[PDB]
Amino acid sequence: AGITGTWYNQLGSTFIVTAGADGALTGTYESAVGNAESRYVLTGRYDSAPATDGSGTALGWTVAWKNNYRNAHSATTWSGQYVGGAEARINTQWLLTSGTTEANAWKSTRVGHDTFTK
Amino acid sequence: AGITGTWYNQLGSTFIVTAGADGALTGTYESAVGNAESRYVLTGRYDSAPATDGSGTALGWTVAWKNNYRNAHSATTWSGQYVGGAEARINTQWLLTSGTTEANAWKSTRVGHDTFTKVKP
Amino acid sequence: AGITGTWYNQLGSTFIVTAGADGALTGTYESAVGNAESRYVLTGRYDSAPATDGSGTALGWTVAWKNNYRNAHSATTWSGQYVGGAEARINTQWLLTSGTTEANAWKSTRVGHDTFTK
Amino acid sequence: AGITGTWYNQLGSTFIVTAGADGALTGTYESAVGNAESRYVLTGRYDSAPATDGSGTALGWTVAWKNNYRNAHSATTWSGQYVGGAEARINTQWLLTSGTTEANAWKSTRVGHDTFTKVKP
Ligand SMILES: O=C(CCCC[C@@H]1SC[C@@H]2NC(=O)N[C@@H]21)Nc1ccc([N+](=O)[O-])cc1
Ligand SMILES: O=C(CCCC[C@@H]1SC[C@@H]2NC(=O)N[C@@H]21)Nc1ccc([N+](=O)[O-])cc1
Ligand SMILES: O=C(CCCC[C@@H]1SC[C@@H]2NC(=O)N[C@@H]21)Nc1ccc([N+](=O)[O-])cc1
Ligand SMILES: O=C(CCCC[C@@H]1SC[C@@H]2NC(=O)N[C@@H]21)Nc1ccc([N+](=O)[O-])cc1
Repeated sequence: AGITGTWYNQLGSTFIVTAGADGALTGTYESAVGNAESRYVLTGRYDSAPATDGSGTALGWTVAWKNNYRNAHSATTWSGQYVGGAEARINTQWLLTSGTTEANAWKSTRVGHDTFTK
Repeated sequence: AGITGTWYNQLGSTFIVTAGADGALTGTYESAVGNAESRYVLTGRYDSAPATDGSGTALGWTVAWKNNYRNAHSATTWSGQYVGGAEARINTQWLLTSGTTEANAWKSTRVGHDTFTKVKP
Repeated sequence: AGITGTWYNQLGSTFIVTAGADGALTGTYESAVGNAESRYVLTGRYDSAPATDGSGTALGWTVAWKNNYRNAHSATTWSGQYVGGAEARINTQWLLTSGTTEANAWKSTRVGHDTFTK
Repeated sequence: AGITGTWYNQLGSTFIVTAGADGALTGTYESAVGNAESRYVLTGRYDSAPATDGSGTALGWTVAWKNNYRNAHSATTWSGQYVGGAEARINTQWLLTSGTTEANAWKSTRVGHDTFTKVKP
């Protein structure tokens, strides 16, 4: 409900997900940069019973960059927390791993942080 | 994509996957360290159509540290590549984020790296 | 000159550094959160001859959390780029490693991203 | 703190340090991979007064990928702990950031992990 919705990060990406009962996140992702074309499938997990304190709700999803238009041969996992409020945000960090040959395995991962607004 | 199987990272945590022909991962995860105990559910995505050159297959998945045995208010995202051959290893980096308050948001994410293989206790 | 100065991140930390001729960064750091008390020494490296394009200047320093008031037994390395301008910023990401016993080695590192303003 | 020595990560890059009694590291770094060639300078900080329990000594250092041989417009920060014993290993994670334009800022940082030891070619 708080999490279930449609979001947007600073890069302009579109994040449409449904916060499951089981603690499942399901939806689609449309990236605004990189070799992304249109929506991609997306799946993750969230804390069904977050702290009662003020803590945010932890979560994280995974976009495998393959659909009918492009296959960038690589997945991104966003790990972060949701914070409800007057400024409902979803703050995260993410990991861009690329299939590569062991000789490039070292420069295989790209790292960063996306902040979503609703 | 020998991906569907039972793997083991160096912490000896068990990871059990099944890769659908669509690009989805499902299954469980049982850590050997941390506020964990028993199986936690896992949901992921992976490249159903990987490059045919040498390139390894890419993948990712999440485990919300909550189940019937415990709730650690946190989640981990594994991101890396499945690399096949004689010994099959799936190489990843990970982000473990615990839910927190403003004052702590800053130190909410821990970062690490896990290597998984088909055998070892 | 562009880099040499005194900065501030979103957490309120104070970053005072001098951009060396050699490509050396030197100065002090005063953190606003964690177990930091007062200034700590700091040392790093920067790109002496950055791209002529529009690219930012890459850099990165290291604060070892020990001074006369506290020793949090841990170092932080910030890796990022400087971007001059009307909104001169220094965007980075950092790694908080803690001395620990191999049994906690796994949860040894803490990750994040600081954005500095001048 | 056997820290001052000659180490080697699994990529077989050479790292040469000297730890001052103040908490500073100095020396060079010679990668075996990437837009690197020859020695690049390195500046770091480390715990001069480490915990006496078991805890490993923490450390960090930076290498701006520029010298007389090449300029890759990027820098790497290694962060981790020196862990002594029979075989001495210094365990780190790293952030390699290349300078870029707005449109690319988003993919400027690569992340990885390196393990260093006193011997191996
Ligand atoms: O494989 C990629 C696919 C597209 C990347 C989307 C990323 S997910 C993190 C960030 N947040 C967003 O909303 N969008 C970006 N593209 C790609 C891969 C490699 C290179 N490269 O230069 O190596 C360039 C683009
Ligand atoms: O309760 C959690 C979950 C347990 C973490 C297991 C980690 S997942 C990365 C690595 N790979 C594995 O197979 N096992 C380990 N962790 C947690 C929660 C809060 C805090 N905290 O500091 O507040 C620290 C850790
Ligand atoms: O060892 C630490 C020392 C202080 C941390 C300063 C960090 S550097 C990244 C970030 N940017 C800032 O400007 N300040 C913070 N503190 C510490 C260590 C462990 C825990 N812990 O709960 O485990 C709490 C505080
Ligand atoms: O030119 C650079 C520097 C070479 C990187 C060596 C890395 S440091 C982490 C690891 N540990 C080592 O000992 N060696 C490797 N890299 C660079 C610059 C630009 C891009 N780019 O994609 O634009 C990629 C890599």
